[PDB]
Amino acid sequence: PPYTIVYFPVRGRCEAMRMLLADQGQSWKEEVVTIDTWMQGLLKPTCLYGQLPKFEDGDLTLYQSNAILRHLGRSLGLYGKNQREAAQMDMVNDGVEDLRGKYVTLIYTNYENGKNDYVKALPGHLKPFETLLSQNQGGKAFIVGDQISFADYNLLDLLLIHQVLAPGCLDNFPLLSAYVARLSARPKIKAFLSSPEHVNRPINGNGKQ
Amino acid sequence: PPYTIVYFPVRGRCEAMRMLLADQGQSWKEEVVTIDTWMQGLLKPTCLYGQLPKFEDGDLTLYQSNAILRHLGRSLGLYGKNQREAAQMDMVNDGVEDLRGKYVTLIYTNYENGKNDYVKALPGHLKPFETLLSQNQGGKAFIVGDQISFADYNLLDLLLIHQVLAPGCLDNFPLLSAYVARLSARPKIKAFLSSPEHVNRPINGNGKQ
Ligand SMILES: N[C@@H](CCC(=O)N[C@@H](CS)C(=O)NCC(=O)O)C(=O)O
Ligand SMILES: N[C@@H](CCC(=O)N[C@@H](CS)C(=O)NCC(=O)O)C(=O)O
Repeated sequence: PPYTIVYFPVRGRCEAMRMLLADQGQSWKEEVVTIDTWMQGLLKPTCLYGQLPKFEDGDLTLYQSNAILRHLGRSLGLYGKNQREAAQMDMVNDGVEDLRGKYVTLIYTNYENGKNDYVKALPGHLKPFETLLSQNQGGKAFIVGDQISFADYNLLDLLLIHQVLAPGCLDNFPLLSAYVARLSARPKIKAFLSSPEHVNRPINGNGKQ
Repeated sequence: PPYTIVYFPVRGRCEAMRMLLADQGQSWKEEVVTIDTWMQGLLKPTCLYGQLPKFEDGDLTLYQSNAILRHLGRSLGLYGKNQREAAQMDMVNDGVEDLRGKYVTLIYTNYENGKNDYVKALPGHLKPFETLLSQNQGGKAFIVGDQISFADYNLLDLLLIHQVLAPGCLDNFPLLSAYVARLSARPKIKAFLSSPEHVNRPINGNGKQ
């Protein structure tokens, strides 16, 4: 520590880690970069891969949302109890990112004539996560263990942004519906979810959702 | 162990993992799925996310080329020396993953038209890996630290695969070039890159490169 997130005023990718850092009682500092600020062309050239978020934790400066999500998982110990769980979780996040990536192209590239297509295909993508749950205490626990992990925050987020995009999507997946109901009811998360910092934040930075 | 890979008959997202198994003196089984067996509709319904590679280590059945590299990375212990390194390691890999994704889509979706652009913006995407090296021990060690990691096998593949798509691309990046020479000279590596098993294997499915 201390924790500082650097990124455009949007939930985008950072909302997951914000939820993790909050669930785990940590306090971080937000450092907004508006598109206007970004266009100045001074900060971007410092960014390792020319993008954001840029996360700092003490003398350690990271990049890549997932690299960050995993570092938080190793540090706050939300990355499993054995090399086996670490695999299951990683197999889950890698899947989440895969889907989210599509969600990004849809919203920032072909939203108008793309949404109908993606909304129909969506179901096939959520089924695995439902299956994963069926195969663990009957979806009464978490995505991988009996404990929360970096992967759980990420999945909870993706499902939350998909409740905006394709309303009712999880109706046919009774476990994922439970999953979201519980995780969101977690005291610290519910606190965050009603937070003005989060409620006054555009899911994506172009006005489409 | 034992190690068993289930993939199509191409390098693609599996060459770097096979390549790590070689360096670590390990032996694995390659159950090769020809396209026909895939189109017949045999495995797909069983596979977590449809797609392959599928991997089995003992009784652990993994999925996702990156959840695998990380697994082999933790098991064989080549995931850095401490946390700061592990995180720095992920940021390098996820970086690799991105440039790789762009590779794929140009290949299976636009080789003809797009190759013209890919090659010209490529340098902007190689820079960071030239940067990371210069910072880390004058670029005389690996991408992160002085101990080889899973991240190095992915980045080596990516670089090799890019020399074919556009010779001399690494000519303006001394360090990265040398990183390829050094990592290629490694006893098991050289052998693997010399082995017909690897050679006769086509880089991508649609024989484009
Ligand atoms: N693989 C990176 C990609 C992050 C990303 O998409 N960054 C975008 C914002 S959502 C960005 O920085 N855009 C600014 C730019 O490219 O100029 C990650 O997942 O962290
Ligand atoms: N997200 C997976 C992607 C796996 C993948 O894209 N596999 C390709 C071959 S390179 C495939 O053909 N999958 C079968 C299909 O599309 O049905 C990973 O990280 O490795």
